[PDB]
Amino acid sequence: SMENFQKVEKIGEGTYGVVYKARNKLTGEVVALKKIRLDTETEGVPSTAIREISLLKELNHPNIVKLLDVIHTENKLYLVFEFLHQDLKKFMDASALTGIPLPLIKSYLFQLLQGLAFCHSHRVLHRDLKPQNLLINTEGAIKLADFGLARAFGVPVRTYTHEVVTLWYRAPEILLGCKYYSTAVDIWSLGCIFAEMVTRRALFPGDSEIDQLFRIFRTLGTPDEVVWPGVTSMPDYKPSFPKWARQDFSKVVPPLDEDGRSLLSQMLHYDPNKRISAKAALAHPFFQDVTKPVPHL
Amino acid sequence: VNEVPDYHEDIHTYLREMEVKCKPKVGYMKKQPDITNSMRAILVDWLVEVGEEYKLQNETLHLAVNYIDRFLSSMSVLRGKLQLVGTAAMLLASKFEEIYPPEVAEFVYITDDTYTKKQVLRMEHLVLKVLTFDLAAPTVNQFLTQYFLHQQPANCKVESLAMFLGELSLIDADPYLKYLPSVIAGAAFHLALYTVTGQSWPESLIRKTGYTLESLKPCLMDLHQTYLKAPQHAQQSIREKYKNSKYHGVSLLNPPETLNL
Ligand SMILES: N#CCNS(=O)(=O)c1ccc(Nc2ncc(Br)c(Nc3cccc(F)c3C(N)=O)n2)cc1
Repeated sequence: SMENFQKVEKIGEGTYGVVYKARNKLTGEVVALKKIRLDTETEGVPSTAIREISLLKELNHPNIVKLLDVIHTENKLYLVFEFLHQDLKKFMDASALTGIPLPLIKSYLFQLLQGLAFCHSHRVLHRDLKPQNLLINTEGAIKLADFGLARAFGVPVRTYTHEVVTLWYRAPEILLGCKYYSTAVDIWSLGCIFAEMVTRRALFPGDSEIDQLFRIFRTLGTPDEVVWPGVTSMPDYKPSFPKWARQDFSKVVPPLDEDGRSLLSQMLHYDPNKRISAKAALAHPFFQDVTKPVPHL
Repeated sequence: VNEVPDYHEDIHTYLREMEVKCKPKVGYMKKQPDITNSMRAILVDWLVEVGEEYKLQNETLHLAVNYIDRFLSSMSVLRGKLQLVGTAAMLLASKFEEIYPPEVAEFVYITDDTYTKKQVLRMEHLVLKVLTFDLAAPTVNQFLTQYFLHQQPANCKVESLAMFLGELSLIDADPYLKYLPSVIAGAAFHLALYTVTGQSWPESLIRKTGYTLESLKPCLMDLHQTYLKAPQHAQQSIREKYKNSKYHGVSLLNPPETLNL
């Protein structure tokens, strides 16, 4: 089927492989590709692509990118997705001066929570939530993308890969080297993005693991046994960590209302056992007046 | 919360659906000209040896067996190539489930250079095409790990013996292809519970799954016969694997003479 496509341009590079904007010559459908130069005398089909395809064939949801076809030749591999108009990071950059209106931020967060709740209800961890992987269209919708780092988990989870999350959106339990990690990490990511949507700048733009930890501490206070039981026993925990006091969120996220501050506090909770679930977050009072405004690229 | 409860139910329900779609054809071995159930049992025993050799997860072995069964349901394969299939599947599951999957060279090595790296990669390609990339299949292990949470005070021996029986069910295509993974998991759990503690399939699991002891009875009978005949079975790698203290050596426990069902 791969002679049936006109490459229009290169969009960017994702978790793995190159992404092109292309058009179907027979149906006119505009789609996005994902090209993976496979190889021979190598490891073959990468695990990222395997996981992405296998999991996206199961995840049919309005707020999750629809995978239309997989064109599987012996030399290369092509994934075909619905084409979305923009990613969240360019939209933030274009809005770094005017800002995203509160109704639009609320609608985007609501949709993201719906998608993540679907993913978690289908035993899938995304593990790479960030603005580059959040795509928007001209009709006000937003979708989760690029499950290359995603993986299907099981009931009581076992030890998974540790070197998994974009640094700025990595949950504290990962930075501290906890043995078991779960849905909570994804929630954490959205939290950061939520803040990054209001302030229009990264909440915890760390340049190293320790810097990320220290920024999280300076913003939310250095965790102890009270707020997070067991923190002192984790492998990468140090009692020599500086003890910062918790900042009132009224200073962390100024433009946010009382309900929004409550939701953000529940999303950035230290104890993953305590952190709000996406399903529970959908019922927060913050979303009682939810709408679906238009972004206007 | 590491036993994620807020989405707990949904996941189970979803698996109960998915296990129906990934089911291979029950009588596919009857349509295969060159292979038999015994050859498949030898392949699965070798896969157990491989998983223990590279210290792979049990879920990986279960996924590999599921892939092999689903592939052989629609593709006729000669015996001289059977291992290749069983290799590629074991590779794919390793890429899907394992953090550090063994590299292709190691899989070629464990075949004793029976096949080439090119052959293994091309068989991986073919298996992916045949299975339409539906590799996230529910396993007996995935249901066992959920059934374990309903234990009145948990027992290491019960868990190890249930996992042992679940792995044993993989060897014999006849008759264990008749039963769904959830049913096999329930039967193994009840058998281990009755063997160690004498307790029965708990009410909480009846409410959760909808399976009753009467419904599990046929799988219980088949699995009990398999458990009783295990020492005499031609394939023994699972018993050797479960001799170790890692599974508390539950393989050498005395099975009950009757189930009083
Ligand atoms: N210039 C500029 C900066 N990029 S952008 O904001 O203009 C813009 C980015 C993406 C799209 N469309 C689109 N539709 C479906 C998919 Br699938 C998809 N994939 C990706 C594309 C690029 C990078 C990625 F990481 C992915 C990914 N995560 O897979 N992209 C449109 C505009």
